[PDB]
Amino acid sequence: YRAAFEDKILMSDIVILRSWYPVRVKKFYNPVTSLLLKEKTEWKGLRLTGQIRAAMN
Amino acid sequence: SQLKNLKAALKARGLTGQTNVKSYDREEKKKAIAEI
Amino acid sequence: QVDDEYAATSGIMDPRIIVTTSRDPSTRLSQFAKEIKLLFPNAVRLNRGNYVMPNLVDACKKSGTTDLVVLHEHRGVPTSLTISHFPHGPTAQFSLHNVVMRHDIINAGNQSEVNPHLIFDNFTTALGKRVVCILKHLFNAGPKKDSERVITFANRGDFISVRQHVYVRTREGVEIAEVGPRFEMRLFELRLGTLENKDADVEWQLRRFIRTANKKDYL
RNA sequence: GGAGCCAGCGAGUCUAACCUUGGCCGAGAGGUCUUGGUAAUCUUGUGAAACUCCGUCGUGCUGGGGAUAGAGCAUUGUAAUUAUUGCUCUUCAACGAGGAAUUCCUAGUAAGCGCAAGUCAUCAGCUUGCGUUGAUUACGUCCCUGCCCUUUCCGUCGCUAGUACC
Ligand SMILES: [Mg+2]
Ligand SMILES: [Mg+2]
Ligand SMILES: [Mg+2]
Ligand SMILES: [Mg+2]
Repeated sequence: YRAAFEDKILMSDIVILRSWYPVRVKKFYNPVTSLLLKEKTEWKGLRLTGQIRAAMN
Repeated sequence: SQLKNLKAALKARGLTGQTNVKSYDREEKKKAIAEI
Repeated sequence: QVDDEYAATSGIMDPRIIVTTSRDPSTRLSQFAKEIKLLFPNAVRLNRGNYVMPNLVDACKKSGTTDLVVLHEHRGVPTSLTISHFPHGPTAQFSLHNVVMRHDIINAGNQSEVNPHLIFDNFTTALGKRVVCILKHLFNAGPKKDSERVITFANRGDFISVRQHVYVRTREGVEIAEVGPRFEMRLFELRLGTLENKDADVEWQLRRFIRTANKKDYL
């Protein structure tokens, strides 16, 4: 495509187009139910990204 | 030309002339305007 | 107030205009020139085959012409309109958008060429008044009160809409019929000198890469 | 196919790699070694084209037409066997002057021919500018059409004042 600029550009330069992409909120709901568990103190839900990566190495 | 056609159309609908020379529902007249 | 360049002859000497086109004009551009001649009462169309800008302006200045109109196109689509005022400018350049020629209308008929009434609207800024003064002086002065022809330049967001209408005074209202053409002309450059003088100082120019251009108004 | 052969407007490299002469290599495209120019100084006389002379061809969709397609030789990036822009060969179509209609045009004008810059709008085989060759016909009329100007000429009903009438 053809483009016009306020001033002459050099071949080494890099042109960029700014744009915005919509993002959505994840509908995840995990209530804590410690009282229903035998131990009542080791409830575990979705793990952190770091923890997951460490587990899979 | 355009002016001659325009004047003739108005005269046909009685838009031009006199009120005093001696030789309709206002909504209906509005319909006549829109057609012109 | 009328500009200094025009103040000397403002309302004194009837404007003399030459309408022309670029080299090797297309048929549509040649057509497009024709109504511009018909638009201005005192315009004469001149075939520009091989004429030279120093030669053209010098010959025109000798003949006593007031303004020179040159037209540019792109595949038979009118694109630009430049008006240069003699003997020493100013030169105003415009871009034509959504151009609608009268040849596009079937059974259109012939124009009336009386001295037309002029309508300029929404011109408030100082630059706007300059545009009014430049355009205002292309036409003949003192139109007849019963002159049946009206030319309107309506400024809407820096885009000057141009229309040509003929009216009739009826008992309860006035009914206007447009004769054409329709085109929107935007000022994008203005110089203090003839179109030939490429080095003439630029009084004003349109900045398009400034960040506020998308919302900026000038006229 | 050879030979002759002539313009103008412009553009062009600093904390860079632009216009590029000349030499060599390459069928070409292009490659390579140098060189002048920040430019009325070098590219550049931009040795442009059309155009002229001598030759081949010969009324045959033919040596007109070059659409479509195949195979190769190179440039550009980039790491793909990706595209990109050039050249070589082959392939060789519709098209034999174009209905009804329709648009424009009066002198360096219609028309043909190339060169340069893409310098805030628009433009990318498109815009603008520059230059070369250069015509036929008309330059008279309101007869038809259309648009105006003048009667600071003639009719109808008006409006103002008055007189009476039904
Ligand atoms: Mg031509
Ligand atoms: Mg052109
Ligand atoms: Mg050309
Ligand atoms: Mg004549």
